[PDB]
Amino acid sequence: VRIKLLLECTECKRRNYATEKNKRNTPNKLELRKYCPWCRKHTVHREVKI
Amino acid sequence: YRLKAYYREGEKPSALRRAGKLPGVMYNRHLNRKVYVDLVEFDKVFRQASIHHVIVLELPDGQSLPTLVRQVNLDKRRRRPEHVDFFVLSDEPVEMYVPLRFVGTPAGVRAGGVLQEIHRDILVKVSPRNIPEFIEVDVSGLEIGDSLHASDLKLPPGVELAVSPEETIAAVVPPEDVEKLAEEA
Amino acid sequence: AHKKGLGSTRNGRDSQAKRLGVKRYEGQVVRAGNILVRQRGTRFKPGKNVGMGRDFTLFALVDGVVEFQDRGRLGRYVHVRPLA
Amino acid sequence: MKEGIHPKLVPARIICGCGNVIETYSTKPEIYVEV
Amino acid sequence: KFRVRNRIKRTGRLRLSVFRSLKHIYAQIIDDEKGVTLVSASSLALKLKGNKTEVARQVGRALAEKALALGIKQVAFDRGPYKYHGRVKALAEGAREGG
Amino acid sequence: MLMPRRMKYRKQQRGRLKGATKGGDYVAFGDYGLVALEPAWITAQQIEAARVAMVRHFRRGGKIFIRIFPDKPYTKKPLEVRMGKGKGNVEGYVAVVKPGRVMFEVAGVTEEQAMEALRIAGHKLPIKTKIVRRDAYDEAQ
Amino acid sequence: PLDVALKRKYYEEVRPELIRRFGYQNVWEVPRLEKVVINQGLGEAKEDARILEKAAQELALITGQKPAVTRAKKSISNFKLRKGMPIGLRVTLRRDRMWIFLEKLLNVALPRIRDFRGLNPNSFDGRGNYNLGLREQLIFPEITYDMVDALRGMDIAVVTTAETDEEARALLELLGFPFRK
RNA sequence: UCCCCCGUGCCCAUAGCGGCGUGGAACCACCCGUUCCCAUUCCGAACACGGAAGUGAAACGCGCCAGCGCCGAUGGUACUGGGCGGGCGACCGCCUGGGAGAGUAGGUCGGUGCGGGGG
RNA sequence: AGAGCGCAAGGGUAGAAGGGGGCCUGACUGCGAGGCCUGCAAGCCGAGCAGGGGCGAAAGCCGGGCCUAGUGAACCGGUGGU
RNA sequence: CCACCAGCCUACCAAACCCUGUCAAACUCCGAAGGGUCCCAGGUGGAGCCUGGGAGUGAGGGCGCGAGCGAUAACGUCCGCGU
Repeated sequence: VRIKLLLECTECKRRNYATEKNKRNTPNKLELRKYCPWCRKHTVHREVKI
Repeated sequence: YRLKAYYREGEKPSALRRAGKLPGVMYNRHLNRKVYVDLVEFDKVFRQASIHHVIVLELPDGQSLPTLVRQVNLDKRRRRPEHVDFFVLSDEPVEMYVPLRFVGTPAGVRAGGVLQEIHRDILVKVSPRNIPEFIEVDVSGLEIGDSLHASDLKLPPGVELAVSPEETIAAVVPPEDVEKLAEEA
Repeated sequence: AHKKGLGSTRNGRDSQAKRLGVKRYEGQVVRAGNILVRQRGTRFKPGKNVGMGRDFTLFALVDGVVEFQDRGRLGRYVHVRPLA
Repeated sequence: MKEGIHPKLVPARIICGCGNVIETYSTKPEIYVEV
Repeated sequence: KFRVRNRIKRTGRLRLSVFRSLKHIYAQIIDDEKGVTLVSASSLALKLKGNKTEVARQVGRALAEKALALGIKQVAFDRGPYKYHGRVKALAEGAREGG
Repeated sequence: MLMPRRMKYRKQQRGRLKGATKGGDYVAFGDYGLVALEPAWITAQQIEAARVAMVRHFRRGGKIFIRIFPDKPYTKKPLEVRMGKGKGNVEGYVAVVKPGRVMFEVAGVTEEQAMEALRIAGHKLPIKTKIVRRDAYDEAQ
Repeated sequence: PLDVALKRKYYEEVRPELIRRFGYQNVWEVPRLEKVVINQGLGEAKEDARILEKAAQELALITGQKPAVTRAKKSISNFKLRKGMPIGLRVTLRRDRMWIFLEKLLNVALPRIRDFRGLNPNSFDGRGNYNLGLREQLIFPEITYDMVDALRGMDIAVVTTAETDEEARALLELLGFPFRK
């Protein structure tokens, strides 16, 4: 449910994608998790948009 | 006492039964042949037996041997024996059920009360050299609510025990009347 | 006729029975990626080129034939052995 | 005992009410009581 | 009490079944399945030395050659209460490549 | 009568009742006994009816035991309804009894006493029974 | 080694009396001392943070060590606190440490207890153990009025290699435990 | 070839309990020191790193006992393919093959291969 | 092994799935051998492969959760990119 | 009937345990008959497999035993194997 909602992280250094979920209710300030983009190896990743 | 015996061959019981012979097995330590007897005198004699008295089976083989009973499977339906087991005797300390004859008319008894027939037949380890017949059980001084058990019973000099001994062999219980029509409530 | 107060229920609800069981046994060739045991708890523990997944399901890793085993103080075993 | 933030050791006495002079080795330096 | 079969997390492939106890170090390398062993090397149970840690060193490397005689290349140090203080013989230089 | 006050299932399906007593034709209790002849339920209403007729006839009498126990839920649908729409109701709390089962036994009575008593008591139940002594029953536990 | 008064005496005095009267022809079966744990679990840690455990640590501060806040186990509605993390203050003493523990204990601690009638004799476990509580925390030497709140008793636990009553009892009488009578 | 032990594994309790007897000469174990490696929500207990004197109780290895515990024949029966009557049903019977647990007899505290050391 | 293993129960588990800490982020990317299942459609399982990443002395595990419930084809359109 | 705290007694209630028997679709230590499926074997039959055009069929009913439901009523309905 929206409270857990749905959000998507994106790499820095222009765009890139990967799909995830949140939990605003739970102490979830902001997210900057570490993943891998289509282009190149594992790098950064920032959370943004619905 | 005396009873006939005959060796079983391996013919299906169904016939042996339907005729008049009562099928069964006998054994000792390792021996385990199959046999059969005849209902009527078998029934009549077993009444004066069970695992309380010793039996003798004479056999048209040149050998006549005595046994004690054990495990009697029945028909359920229509209620009657349809098979017997007979353990061949020895002289080495064996365990089975000696009868306890109730003796004594105390306060539980007389003043109402009914004896609690728990263990007439009790598990004891007696050398088959000795034969405990009718172990007396003292009721001579017991009242309702109480009981009798353990080593309180008669322990003949040639008989050893091995049950608990805690196990209540008997007790006295309260009677009933129209007072349970009050309970009916 | 007269039909006074009756009632209802709450139990007209059943779980869609999902086909569960063991598919391949000793004597059958199973070659790489063939499910052969459907189960919920460990009714059949894996082993020799046998496999388990995200739901306790045994399958084939090799092109080998199944066989069984019993190890009491451990569990029930399946071992799918191939050829030398 | 090991660690580091452990409350430490060091000797302590006993200047009891009788004049007793006991030699102890606990936590606080100035131990003295009754008998 | 350290079972868990750490040996199951060693059933991966090829074993080195050992145990340490007061005076002797039982560094053995074992071919499994049939449980047919192969390469042993011990403290003074091999008649070498008396300090387990030094022995270890020397022993592992002695053991190295033993392994390297019977076409042996890699296994896995077997113990549940291992803790792994290396004993940097750690049967790593000691044949196996190890670590 | 008697039953659980809270068991496991209000309702349970009728079942099939063929025979073999399942177990219970010897004694270890009474000195005379009453044993069934047909595979039916015996209603606790009838059960207590027997218990009554019994202790009733012989007053001040000793102790009687019931080897059986009425623990079967009967499903009785409401009167004047229609088919389906549900089931019965936890009525008719009874027991599963097949031929050759010792329903109930007396001890401390008299000969003819136990006779006439168990005679009537059995004459009550929805069947017919056997009045038995105690001798062969010995052993089997 | 940490030679205290009752240690040196145990070394010497214990062998004569124990071996002579009890008879122990075994140099190492001879069931002597063992683990002595101190435990002060309350239940008032419904909360009050570890400002309430700060008291609990002051306790270990007196034995010369630092403790572990062991705790509860279950959901208790009656006196609050569920799950299982309140106050079950505990520390483990052995060899030369429990030596100083009992040292200060029977040296100076025990006499000012107010109902110091006689060290309770009826608290025997029967397997070389001895369990008892107490009414005041300050009965021990080091701690004086400058810290006390109200009341905070202690459940002393002392296991022994012993297995029977007599041996551990007279062990307490050869390491100074003045019973009732 | 084999004896005793250590490392080890296989059978899945007839391998387990308990009571008991025995071994430390190489071992094993307690033990020993807590400086060093190292760790404990607290403990040198635990894991340790360094090891002389001792010990064989506890740890365990081997032995004797069944009291507990595990196994359980052999007779018979339950129920049952398949075939066939009898009863209003509720239900009962027969042949042909298939064949339990219940329990009685009795069984059993072990079976065993790879590697290592001493003799 | 009657504890617990989120929630219902089943099955299962202390040779861990339970509970404690440390580094992390494989609720990974491009593919998927071959099987479950089956009227279609949808659902179920996963070896291995290659890119790189985390922990592990290592042997090695990782494509979310012990599993079975927590779901909606398509048509329409929003939004960022190619 | 006392307190440092305990005693004691019963044709009372009852946790648990031992024994006496005992019950169960959603209980299960044991566990058949049986069905299932692979392997080798026989079995020539309007067997079988494979692709391809044409269908119709989807109220069914009785008896048979095995279960539900009904009341262990119904020429009642509900499923399964069997006709």
